[PDB]
Amino acid sequence: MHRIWLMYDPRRVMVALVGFLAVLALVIHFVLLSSQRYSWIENGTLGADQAPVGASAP
Amino acid sequence: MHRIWLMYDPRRVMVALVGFLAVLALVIHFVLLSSQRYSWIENGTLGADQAPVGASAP
Amino acid sequence: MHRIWLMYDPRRVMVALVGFLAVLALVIHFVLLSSQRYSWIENGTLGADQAPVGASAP
Amino acid sequence: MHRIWLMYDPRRVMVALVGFLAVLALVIHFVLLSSQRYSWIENGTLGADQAPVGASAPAA
Amino acid sequence: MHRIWLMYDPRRVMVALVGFLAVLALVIHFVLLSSQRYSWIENGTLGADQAPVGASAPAA
Amino acid sequence: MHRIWLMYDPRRVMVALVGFLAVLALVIHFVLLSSQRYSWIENGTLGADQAPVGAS
Amino acid sequence: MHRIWLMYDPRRVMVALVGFLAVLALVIHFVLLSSQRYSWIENGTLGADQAPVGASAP
Amino acid sequence: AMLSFEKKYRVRGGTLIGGDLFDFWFGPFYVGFFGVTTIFFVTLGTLLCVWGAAMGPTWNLWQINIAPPDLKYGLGLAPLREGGLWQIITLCALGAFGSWALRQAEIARKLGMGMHIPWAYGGAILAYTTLVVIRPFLLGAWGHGFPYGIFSHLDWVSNVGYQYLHFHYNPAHMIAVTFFFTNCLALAMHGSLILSVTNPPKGTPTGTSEQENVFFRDLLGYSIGAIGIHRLGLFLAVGAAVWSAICIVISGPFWTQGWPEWWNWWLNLPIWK
Amino acid sequence: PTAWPVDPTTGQTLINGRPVVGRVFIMRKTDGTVKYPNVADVVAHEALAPLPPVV
Amino acid sequence: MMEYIDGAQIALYAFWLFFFGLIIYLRREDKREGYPLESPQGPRDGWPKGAPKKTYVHRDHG
Amino acid sequence: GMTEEEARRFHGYMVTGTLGYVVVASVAHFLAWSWRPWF
Amino acid sequence: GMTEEEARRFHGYMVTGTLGYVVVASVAHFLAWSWRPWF
Amino acid sequence: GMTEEEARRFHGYMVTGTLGYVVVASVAHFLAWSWRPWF
Amino acid sequence: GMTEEEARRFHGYMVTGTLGYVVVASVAHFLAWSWRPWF
Amino acid sequence: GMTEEEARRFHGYMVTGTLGYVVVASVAHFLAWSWRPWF
Amino acid sequence: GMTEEEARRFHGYMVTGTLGYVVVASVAHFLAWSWRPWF
Amino acid sequence: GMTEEEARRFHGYMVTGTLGYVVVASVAHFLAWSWRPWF
Amino acid sequence: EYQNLFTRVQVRTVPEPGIPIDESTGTRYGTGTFSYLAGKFGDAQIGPIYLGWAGVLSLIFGFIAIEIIGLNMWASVGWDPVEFIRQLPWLALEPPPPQYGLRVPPLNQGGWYLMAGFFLTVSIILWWIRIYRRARALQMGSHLPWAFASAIFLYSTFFFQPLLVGSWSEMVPFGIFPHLDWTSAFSIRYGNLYYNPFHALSIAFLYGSAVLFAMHGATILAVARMGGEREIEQITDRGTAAERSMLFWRWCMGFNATMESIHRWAWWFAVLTTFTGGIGILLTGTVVDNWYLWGVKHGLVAPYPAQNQLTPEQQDLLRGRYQGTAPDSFPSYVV
Ligand SMILES: CCCCCCCCCCCCCC(=O)OC[C@H](COP(=O)(O)OCC(O)COP(=O)(O)OC[C@@H](COC(=O)CCCCCCCCCCCCC)OC(=O)CCCCCCCCCCCCC)OC(=O)CCCCCCCCCCCCC
Ligand SMILES: CCCCCCCCCCCCCC(=O)OC[C@H](COP(=O)(O)OCC(O)COP(=O)(O)OC[C@@H](COC(=O)CCCCCCCCCCCCC)OC(=O)CCCCCCCCCCCCC)OC(=O)CCCCCCCCCCCCC
Ligand code: BCL
Ligand SMILES: CC[C@H]1c2cc3[nH]c4c(c3C)C(=O)[C@H](C(=O)OC)c4c3nc(cc4[nH]c(cc(n2)[C@@H]1C)c(C(C)=O)c4C)[C@@H](C)[C@@H]3CCC(=O)OC/C=C(\C)CCC[C@H](C)CCC[C@H](C)CCCC(C)C
Ligand SMILES: *[C@H]1O[C@H](CO)[C@@H](O[C@@H]2O[C@@H](C)[C@H](O)[C@@H](O)[C@H]2O)[C@H](O)[C@@H]1O[C@H]1O[C@H](C(=O)O)[C@@H](O[C@H]2O[C@H](CO)[C@@H](O)[C@H](O)[C@H]2NC(C)=O)[C@H](OC(C)=O)[C@H]1OC(C)=O
Ligand SMILES: COC(C)(C)C/C=C/C(C)=C/C=C/C(C=O)=C/C=C/C(C)=C/C=C/C=C(C)/C=C/C=C(\C)CC/C=C(C)/C=C/C=C(\C)C(=O)O
Ligand SMILES: COC(C)(C)C/C=C/C(C)=C/C=C/C(C=O)=C/C=C/C(C)=C/C=C/C=C(C)/C=C/C=C(\C)CC/C=C(C)/C=C/C=C(\C)C(=O)O
Ligand SMILES: COC(C)(C)C/C=C/C(C)=C/C=C/C(C=O)=C/C=C/C(C)=C/C=C/C=C(C)/C=C/C=C(\C)CC/C=C(C)/C=C/C=C(\C)C(=O)O
Ligand SMILES: COC(C)(C)C/C=C/C(C)=C/C=C/C(C)=C/C=C/C(C)=C/C=C\C=C(C)\C=C\C=C(C)\C=C\C=C(C)\C=C\CC(C)(C)OC
Ligand SMILES: CCCCCCCCCCCCO[C@@H]1O[C@H](CO)[C@@H](O[C@H]2O[C@H](CO)[C@@H](O)[C@H](O)[C@H]2O)[C@H](O)[C@H]1O
Ligand SMILES: [Fe+3]
Repeated sequence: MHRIWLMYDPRRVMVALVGFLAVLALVIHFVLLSSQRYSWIENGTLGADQAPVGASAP
Repeated sequence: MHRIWLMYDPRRVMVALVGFLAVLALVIHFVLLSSQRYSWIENGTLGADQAPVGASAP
Repeated sequence: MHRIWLMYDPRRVMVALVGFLAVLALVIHFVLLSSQRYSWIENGTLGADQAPVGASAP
Repeated sequence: MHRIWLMYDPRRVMVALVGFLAVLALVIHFVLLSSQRYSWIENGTLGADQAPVGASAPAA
Repeated sequence: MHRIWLMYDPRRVMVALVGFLAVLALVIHFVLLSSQRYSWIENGTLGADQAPVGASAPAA
Repeated sequence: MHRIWLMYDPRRVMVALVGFLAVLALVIHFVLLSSQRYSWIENGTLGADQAPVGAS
Repeated sequence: MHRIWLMYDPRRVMVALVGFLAVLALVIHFVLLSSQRYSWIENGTLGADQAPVGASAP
Repeated sequence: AMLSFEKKYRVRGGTLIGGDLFDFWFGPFYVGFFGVTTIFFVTLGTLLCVWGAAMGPTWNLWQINIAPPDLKYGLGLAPLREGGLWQIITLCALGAFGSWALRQAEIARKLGMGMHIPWAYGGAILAYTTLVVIRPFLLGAWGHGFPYGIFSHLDWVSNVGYQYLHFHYNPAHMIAVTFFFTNCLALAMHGSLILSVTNPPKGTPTGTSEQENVFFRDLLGYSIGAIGIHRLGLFLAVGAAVWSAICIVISGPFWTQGWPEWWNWWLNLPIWK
Repeated sequence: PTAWPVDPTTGQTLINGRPVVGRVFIMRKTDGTVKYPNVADVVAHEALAPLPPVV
Repeated sequence: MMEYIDGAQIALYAFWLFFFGLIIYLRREDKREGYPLESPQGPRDGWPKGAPKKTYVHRDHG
Repeated sequence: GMTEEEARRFHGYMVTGTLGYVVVASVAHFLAWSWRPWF
Repeated sequence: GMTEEEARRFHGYMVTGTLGYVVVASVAHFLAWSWRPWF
Repeated sequence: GMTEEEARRFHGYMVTGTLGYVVVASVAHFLAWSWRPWF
Repeated sequence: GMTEEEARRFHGYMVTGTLGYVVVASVAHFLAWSWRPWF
Repeated sequence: GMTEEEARRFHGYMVTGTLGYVVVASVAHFLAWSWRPWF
Repeated sequence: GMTEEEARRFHGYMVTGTLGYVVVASVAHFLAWSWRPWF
Repeated sequence: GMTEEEARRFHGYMVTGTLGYVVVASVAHFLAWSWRPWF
Repeated sequence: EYQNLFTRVQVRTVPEPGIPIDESTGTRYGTGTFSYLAGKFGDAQIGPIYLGWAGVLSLIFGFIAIEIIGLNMWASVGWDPVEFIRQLPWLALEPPPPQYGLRVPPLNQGGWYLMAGFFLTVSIILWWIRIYRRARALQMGSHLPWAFASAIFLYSTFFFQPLLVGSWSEMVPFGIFPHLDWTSAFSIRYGNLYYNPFHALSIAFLYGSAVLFAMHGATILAVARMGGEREIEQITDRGTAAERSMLFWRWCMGFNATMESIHRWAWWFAVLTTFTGGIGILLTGTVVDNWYLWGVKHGLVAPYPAQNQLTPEQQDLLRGRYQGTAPDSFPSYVV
C-alpha cells in the first residue's frame, strides 16, 4: 500500500493531514462546548444523571 | 472501465473525490445537527419513541 | 449517436454532466426538505395518511 | 433547410439550445410550484375537482 | 524517526510549533477567563464548594 | 541549548522576543486594570479582605 | 554586555527607545488623568483622605 | 509550485525585520517575519471569533454576533462575555491588518516594485481604525465600535445613520458616495476599453493604445492616457475610503445634531440671507 | 422551577435528587439571547396589524 | 402552497450558480500565462485547468 | 466548419431529436392534463 | 481527439452507465412513492 | 500519463477502496437505523 | 521522488503513528463515554 | 543539506524538549486539578 | 552567522538576563500576592 | 564601523544615562506617593 | 523614490491625433487642443468628439429633459432666481400622486415628471446606440456598451418596479436632496433594505470594485517604471513588469490574474454591481414587502434581548392605522 507515497509526496500529505485534523478537532470541541449537555467548562463536574438532556417528544 | 484513468489523472481525481466527500459529510452532519429529531449531541440518549417528530396532518 | 464524442471532448462533457447532476440533485433534495409534506428528517416516520397536504378549494 | 448549419456552427447551437431549454424548463416548473393551483409538492395528491381555482367575476 | 528533519527544515518547523503553542495557550486562557467557573481573576479565591457550577433549568 | 543561536541569529530575533514580551505585559496589565478585583488605580488602597470577589 | 552595541546600531536603538518611552509615559499619564482617583487637573488639590476610592466588597 | 518564469525571482533580500531567517516561501505564499505575525493574529483572532459564536445563541453564519461592551465601561476592557472578547479580537484584527501591509512591503521590495500597494491598502486600514479606534476613543468608549457579525454590523450601520436623523445629508458622506460611484464607472470603462482592443471581433487585428485613446476621447471629451487612468482609479478608490473615514469621524465627535440642519450655513450666506 | 431544590441540612443544591458541590447557576447563552423561531413568533410579540386607512 | 420557498430565494440561488460558474471562467482566464506550474513532482495545473495561451495577430499597417 | 454533405446528416439527427423531444413533451402534457387540466 | 472507434466504444459504457443510473433512480422513486405518494 | 497496464492496476485499488468505503458506510447506516429510524 | 524502498520505510512509521493516534482517541472516547454517554 | 547525523542530533534535543514541556504541563494540571477540578 | 564559541558566550549572557528578569518578576508576584491573593 | 573600544565608550554612557533616568523617576514616585499613595 | 503620481515633463506635438482612426459616416467636431492641467495628471489632449445621428438626437432629447426639470424647479420657487440658486439642492420635479396609479396625471401634478422621464430615457437609449456604433466603427469589441447596458438596467428598474406595483407615484423624484429622501423612504416602506440579499450582493460588488481598482491602480503604478502601464504590449508581449505584477499577488495571497484577465475581474465586478442591484429593486414590493421579515424567515436576523414587552391590551391599543388621505378641509371646532 506504500506506493500511495509514490503518487503523493509525504511532505505534502502530512501538511494536509495536520491541517485537516487541527481544524476538525477544533470544530468538534467548540461544537460540544457550545452545547448544553457538554458545556464541560461550566458543568463538567455534574454526574451523568445530572447533565442536561434535550427536550423529548410529548 | 479502467480506461477512465486514461481520460483523467488518478492523482487529480483522488484529490477531487476526497474534497467532495469531506464537504458532503460535513454538510450532512450539520443538516442533521440543525434538526430537532437528530440533534444527537443534546438528545442522542433519547429512545427512538421519545425522539422529536414533525407535525402530522390534523 | 457516438459522433457526439467527436463533436465534444468527452472529458469536458462528462465533468459537465457530473456537475449538472450534482447541482440538480441538491436542488431537488433541498426543495423537498424545505416543504411540509417531505421534510423527511423531522417527519419521515409519519405514515402516508398522517403526512401534511396543502389546502383544497373550499 | 440544412444549410442553416453552414451559417451557424452546430457546436455553438447545441450548447445554446440546451442552455435555453434548461433555463426555460426551470422557469416554468418554479412558476408552477409558486402557484396555488399547481403547487404539486404540497398539494399534488388533491383531485382535480378539489385543487384550488382563482376567484371568478365578483359582480362588483 | 529522525529523518522527519530531512523532509522538513527544522528552523521553520520550530517556528510553526512555537506559534501554534502560543496561539493554543492564549485561546485556552481566554476561553477559561470567559467562563463563570474559571474566571480566576475575579473569583480565583473561592473554594471548590463556592465555585460556580452550570446547570440547565429544571422547568418542572 | 546554546546551539539554538546557530539556528536563530540573535541580532535578528531579540527585537522579536522583546516585542512579544512588551505586548504581553501590556495586555496582562490592562486585563487586571479593568477587573473589579484588581482595578488598582481606583481601588488599590482597600486591602485584601475589602477587595471585591466576583462570586455568582 | 557592551558587545550588544556590535549587534545593533545605537543611532536606531536610541530612537526606538525614546519613541517607546514617550508613548509609554503619555499612556500612563492618560490612564491616570482618565481615572477617578488621579484625575489631578480637576481634583489634585484634594487631600489623600479626600481623594476618591473605588467600591469595596459589599 | 511555481509559475514557469517564477524561480529566477525568488531571491533573498528586501525584508524589513527578519533578515534571512524567515525569508522563504510556503507553496505560493511568501512568508517573512510579518507572514509569521499575520498567521499568529489571523489564527488567534479567528479562533476567538469561533469561541464567540460558541458562547452565543446560534451557529447560523448570518446570525453570529460578537458585540462590543456597554458604554459604561468607557476605555477599559470589559468582562470577556460582556464585550472584552470583541476588544481582544479587535487587537488581533489590527495586528493582522498591520502585518499584512508590512508583508506586502517586503514582497514589493523583493520584486523591485514601488510601494503603492502597501499604501493603497493603508486607506482601508485607516477606515477600519477610524471605526473601531479613533471614533470610539473620541467618543470616550470602546462600546462605540461596530459588532462583528455579518448582519449585526448592518444593524449598527442603520442605527448610527439614524442617530443623525437623515445621514444622506452628511456632506463628507456625499463626497465618499460620489467617489465610490465614480470609481465603479471608471472601473467599467477601463476594463471595457482594454478588453475591447485585446478581444476585437473575429477577423480583426489586435487594437492599439491609439484606438483606446480615440474612443476614450470622444466618450469624455479628453484623452486620459494609460498612466492617467491608473492614477485616477487609485485616486477614486482610495479617496472613497479616506472620505468615508472623514464622514464617520465627524459624526458624533464633531457634529451631534441631525445632518440636514448642518446645511443652515448655506442658506445664510449674506448675499441671500 | 426557576431554581433547583436546596438541601435544608447543608444549603447544597440538589439536581435530580443528588447534591452538587458548588454554587449552581442556570446556564444561558450570551445575555440570554435566543434565536428567532419564525416570522409568526416575531409577529406574535408585536402589536396587532394596523387598521385600514381612512380615505 | 410552498411556505418556505419564495421567489427571492429562488432568484438568489440562480445567482449563486451563475456566480460560481463565473469564478470558474475567470480562473481559467487567469491561467493563460505562467502555466502549467513547475514543481519538484512535475507539471501542475491546479483547478480549473487553464485555458490555452493565446496568440495575438498584429496588423499590416496603413 | 463543415461541408454541405455533413450539414445534410447533422440536420437529419437534429430534426429527429427535436421531433422526439416534442413527442416526449406531448406525452408529459397528456399526463399532466389527465391529472389536473389547466382549462 | 477520439477516433470514431474510441468514440463508439466510449458510447457503449456511457449508455450502460446511464441505464444503471436510471434503474437506481427508478427503484428510488418507487420506494419514495410507496412511502409517501405525491399524486 | 499512465499506460493501460498502470491504469488497470490503479482501477483495482480504486474499485476496492470505493466498495470498502461503501461497506463501512453501510455498517454506519445499519447502526444509525437501529438507534433511531428515519422512516 | 522517493525510492520504493523509501516509500516502504515511510509507510511503516505512517501506519504506526496512525494506529497510535487511533488508540489514544479510542481511550479518550471511552473516558468521555463513561463520564457522559451521548447515546 | 544537514546530514543524517545532524538530523539525529537535532531529533534527540527535539524529543527531549517536547517531553520536558509535557512534564511541566502535567504538573500545572495537577496543581489546577487540586485548586478547582473540572470533572 | 555566528560560530559556536560566540553562541556559547551569547547564551551565557542571555541565560543570566533571563534569570534576572524572572527574579524581578518573582518578587513582583510575591508583592502582589502579599497585597491581594488571587487564589 | 563600531569597535570594542567604541562600544565600551557608548555602553558607559548608555548605562549611566539609563540609571540616571531611573533615579530621577524614583524621586518622582516618592513625591507622588507622598501626595497620594496608590496602595 | 519617484512615485509616478504626476508628470514633471510633458511633450507637445504640433500635428496631432484627434483626427480619428478611419471612421466612415458622421463628423469629427472641433479641433484638438492641449490642456497643461490635463497633461499634469493624464494625457494633455482635450479634443474632437463624434456624435452621428444617435448622438445628436440623444443631446436634443436630453436637453429637453434637463430643461423640463430645471424649469419646474425654478417655477417651484416662484421664478425667484436667488431662491433658485439658494434652494437648488432641495428643489424637485416630483412624481404623480398615488391615486392615479398608471393613468396620466395632471400637468402640474406629475405630468411634467413623466415627460422628463420619457425624454431622459429615450436620450439614454440613444446614447447607448451612439456608443455601440462607435465601438464597432473603431473596430473594437462590444464590452463597453454591454457594461453600460448594466447601468441602464438598474436605471430601468426605477420605471419597471413602479410599473409592477402599479403606480407612477413610486418613481424617483428629479432633485438632489429629494432623490435621497426617496432612497431613504424606499428602505423604510419596504422594511429595511439591508436585508434584501441582492442589495447586500450589490454592495459586495460595489466595495469589490473599489478593492480591485485600488489594487490594480497601485499595481500598475508600482511597475510603471518598468513599462507596466503599456498594458496592451504587456498582454501581447509579456515583459518583466507583468511577471512582477503576477508574482506580487501570487506571493501575497496565493493566486494571481494575468495582465489581460485582471480587466475581466474588473469588468464583471462593476457590471454585477448594477445587475444585482436591479434584481433587488424588481423583487421589492412585488415578491417581498418587508425584507426584515424575509430575513427572519430565512435566518438572517441576529437576535437581541427584548427592549420592551407588550401586554395583550397594549397590542390592541398600539396598533395604528395605515396612513390615509390628507384632510381636505379646515374644520371649525367651535361647537
Ligand atoms: C482560516 C482563517 C482565514 C483564512 C482563510 C484562507 C486560508 C488560506 C490558506 C489555505 C491553505 C493554504 C495551503 C498551502 O498553501 O500549502 C502550501 C503547501 C506547500 O507544498 P510544498 O511546497 O510542495 O511542500 C511543503 C513541504 O514539503 C515542506 O514544508 P516546510 O518545510 O517549508 O514547512 C513546514 C510547515 C509545517 O510542517 C508540518 O506541518 C509537518 C510537521 C511534522 C508533522 C509530524 C507528524 C505529526 C503527527 C502528530 C504527532 C503529535 C505528537 C507528537 O510549516 C512551516 O514551517 C512553514 C511556516 C508556517 C507558517 C508560519 C507559522 C507561524 C506561527 C503561527 C502558527 C499558528 C498556528 C497555525 O502545500 C502542501 O503542503 C500540500 C497542501 C497542504 C494543505 C494544507 C491545508 C489543509 C487544510 C484542510 C482543511 C479542510 C477543511 C474542510
Ligand atoms: C459574495 C461576493 C464574493 C466576492 C469575492 C469572490 C472572490 C473570488 C476569488 C477567490 C477564489 C479564487 C481563489 C483561488 O483560485 O485560489 C487558487 C487555488 C489554487 O490555485 P491553483 O493555481 O489552481 O493551484 C495551485 C496548485 O496546483 C499548486 O500549488 P501548491 O502545491 O504550491 O500548494 C497547494 C495548494 C492546495 O490548494 C489549496 O490549499 C486550496 C485552498 C483553498 C482554495 C479555495 C477554496 C474556496 C475559498 C476558501 C474557502 C475557505 C475560506 C475561509 O495551496 C494553494 O494553492 C493555496 C493558494 C490559494 C489560496 C486561496 C485563498 C482564497 C480565499 C478566498 C476567501 C473567500 C471569502 C469569501 O484555487 C483553488 O484551489 C480552486 C479554486 C476554484 C475556484 C473557486 C470557486 C469554486 C466555485 C464552486 C465550483 C464547484 C466546486 C469547486
Ligand atoms: C564620577 C564617577 C562615578 C561616581 C563616583 C562617586 C564617588 C567618587 C562618590 C560617589 C558617591 C555617591 N554617588 Mg556616585 N558616581 C557616578 C554615578 C552615580 C549615579 C548614576 C545614576 O550614575 C548615582 C545615582 C550616584 C549616586 C551616588 C550616591 C550613592 C553617593 C552620594 C550622594 C549622591 O547622590 O551625590 C550626588 C551625585 C550624583 C547624583 C551623581 C554623581 C555626580 C558626581 C559625578 C559625583 C559627586 C560625588 C560627591 C560630591 C561626593 C564627593 C566625595 C569626596 C570627593 C571625597 N552616582 C559616576 C559613574 N559617586 C559618594 C559616596 O560614596 O557617598 C556615600 C562618593 O564619594
Ligand atoms: C457598471 C455600473 C456603473 C456605470 C457604468 C457606465 N456608465 C456609463 C458607461 C458605463 C460603462 C458609459 O459608457 C456611459 C458614458 O457615456 O460614460 C462616459 C455612462 C454614463 N453614465 C452616466 C452617469 C452615471 N453613471 C452612474 C453610475 C454607474 N455607471 C455605475 C456605478 C451614475 C450614478 C452613480 O448616479 C450616473 C449619474 C453618464 C455620464 C453616461 C451616460 C450619458 C448619457 O446617456 O447622456 C444622455 C444625454 C443627456 C442627459 C443630455 C445632455 C444635454 C447637454 C448638456 C445639452 C447641451 C446642448 C446640446 C448641444 C443641444 C443639442 C443641439 C444639437 C443640434 C447638437
Ligand atoms: C373637513 O372635512 C375633511 C373630510 O372629511 C376631514 O378630514 C377627514 O378626517 C381625517 C381623518 C382624514 O385625514 C381625511 O381623509 C378625512 O377623512 C376634516 O377633518 C374636516 O372635518 C370636518 O368636516 C367633515 C366633512 O366631511 O365635511 C365632517 O365629517 C362629517 O360630516 C360630513 C358632512 O358634513 C359627513 O359626510 C361625514 O361622514 C362626517 N364624518 C364624521 C367622522 O363625523 C367632520 O365632522 C366630524 C364629526 O368629524 C368635521 O370635523 C370637525 C371636527 O368639524
Ligand atoms: C461536529 O461533527 C462533525 C465534525 C460535523 C462530524 C463530521 C465528522 C467527519 C466528517 C469526520 C471525518 C474524519 C476523518 C475521516 O477520514 C478522520 C480521519 C483521521 C485520520 C486518517 C487520522 C490519521 C492520523 C495519522 C497520524 C497522527 C499519523 C502520524 C504519523 C507519524 C507520527 C509518523 C510520521 C512519519 C515519520 C516520523 C517518518 C520519518 C521517516 C522518513 C521520512 C524516512 O525514514 O524516510
Ligand atoms: C477551548 O478548548 C479547545 C482549545 C477547543 C480544546 C481543544 C484543544 C486541542 C485540539 C488541542 C490540541 C493540542 C495539541 C495537539 O497535538 C498539542 C500538541 C503539542 C505539542 C506537540 C507540543 C510540543 C512541544 C515541544 C517543545 C516545546 C519543544 C522544545 C524543544 C527544545 C527546547 C529544543 C530545540 C532544539 C535545540 C535548541 C537544539 C538545536 C541544535 C542544533 C540545531 C544542532 O545541533 O544542529
Ligand atoms: C488570558 O490570557 C492572559 C491574561 C494573557 C493569560 C495568559 C498568559 C500566557 C499564556 C503567558 C505566557 C507567557 C510566556 C510563555 O512562554 C512568557 C515567557 C517569557 C520569557 C521567555 C521571558 C524571558 C526573558 C528574557 C530576558 C528578558 C533576557 C534578557 C537578556 C539580556 C538583557 C542580555 C542580552 C545580551 C547581552 C547583553 C550580551 C551581548 C553579547 C554579545 C552579542 C557577545 O558577547 O557576542
Ligand atoms: C433655462 O434653463 C435652465 C436655467 C432652467 C437650465 C437649468 C436646469 C437645471 C438647474 C437643472 C437641474 C437638474 C437637477 C439638479 C437634477 C437632478 C436630478 C437627479 C439627482 C435625479 C436622480 C434620480 C432620478 C431618477 C432615477 C429618475 C428616473 C426616471 C425614470 C426611469 C422615468 C421613466 C419614465 C418613462 C419611461 C416615461 C414614459 C412615458 C409614458 C407615457 C409611457 O408614461 C409612463
Ligand atoms: C422514451 C422515448 C421513446 C421515443 C424516442 C424516439 C427517439 C427517436 C428515435 C429515432 C430512431 C431512428 O432515428 C434515425 O436514426 C438514423 C440513424 O442514426 C438517423 O440518420 C441520420 O444519419 C444518417 C447516416 O448515419 C443519414 O444518412 C441520415 O440522413 C440522417 O438522418 C436519422 O436521423 C434518425 O431518424
Ligand atoms: Fe489596467
